[PDB]
Amino acid sequence: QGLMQFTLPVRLCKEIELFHFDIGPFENMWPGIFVYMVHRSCGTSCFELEKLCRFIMSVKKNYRRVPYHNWKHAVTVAHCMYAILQNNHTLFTDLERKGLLIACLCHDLDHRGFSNSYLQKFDHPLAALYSTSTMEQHHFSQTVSILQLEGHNIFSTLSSSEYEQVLEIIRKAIIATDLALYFGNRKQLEEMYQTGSLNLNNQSHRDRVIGLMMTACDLCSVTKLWPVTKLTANDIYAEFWAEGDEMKKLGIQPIPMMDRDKKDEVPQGQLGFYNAVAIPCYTTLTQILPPTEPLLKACRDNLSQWEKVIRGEE
Ligand SMILES: Cc1ncc(C)n2nc(CCc3nc(N4CC[C@H](C(F)F)C4)nn3C)nc12
Ligand SMILES: [Mg+2]
Ligand SMILES: [Zn+2]
Repeated sequence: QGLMQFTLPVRLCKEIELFHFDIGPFENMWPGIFVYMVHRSCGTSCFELEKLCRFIMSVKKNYRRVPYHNWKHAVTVAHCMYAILQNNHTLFTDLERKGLLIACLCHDLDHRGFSNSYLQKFDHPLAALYSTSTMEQHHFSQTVSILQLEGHNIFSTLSSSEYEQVLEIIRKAIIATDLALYFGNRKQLEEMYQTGSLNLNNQSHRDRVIGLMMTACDLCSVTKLWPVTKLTANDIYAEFWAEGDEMKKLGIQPIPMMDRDKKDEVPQGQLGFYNAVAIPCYTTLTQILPPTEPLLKACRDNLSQWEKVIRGEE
């Protein structure tokens, strides 16, 4: 068992270390890619291989066949986390390394392709059970479910309190993927960085830094090669526009983001998004973790590609 290191073909073995890596269209290799990432950022010791394989496959089963919030997104977001963890070797604890790749794999579990807002206006049962971060509290809830299935406790070797710390890291990490919470979280971090109050030994500071990392991994489609960025945007809008249709079915005008009638304004919508969300996100993250700069650089390159689309040059 212990002498069994997962290895990847040469092009993957090299490119998986880069922020901009695309996990590819071969579904059946994504589990191997994830285990490869856990082994290298954590050790072959972190998890019993049989248990982790059974956990990876139960997680996969519990993502749905929606255009964007799907199993490929889960593995994409984990690979970004893996790049961050490997470019900041010594800044993170053994538990953080363990908890965060799992958090990323699990962070959109059982997503239905609809925003918290649509669940609230539809009056979905999840919206009574969880008034804020509706889907994100569901995602953590599903994570705990899969962990408690026979033969799925990958954290079995942890002490009662180490186990509690790691489930607490996953919960806070998954909650942070609620983009409503990101704005405030980044503002606080900007201020603490600049007044020089930012302290990585302050647990509530680390928490904030991990939440910014989670937003960064979650938005990582904007840090890819242009053709990956552009084709992921089509999946993103395919969800948003179905939500827009469902909003109209309830007798509600959707926000412009979700109206397929406003297809032509996508380039301008992306600009706003890169300016309002992505750039500030990767800027503040680069300030706090200097070696994540390639994400900011790749983000600025894609903003510049959407500007070209608007100018009729693409
Ligand atoms: C790439 C990416 N990654 C992650 C996330 C969550 N998002 N969210 C978006 C949507 C961005 C957006 N599009 C619009 N539209 C376009 C047409 C409308 C116009 F007519 F008004 C307004 N507004 N905004 C804000 N892109 C991404
Ligand atoms: Mg989500
Ligand atoms: Zn996500």
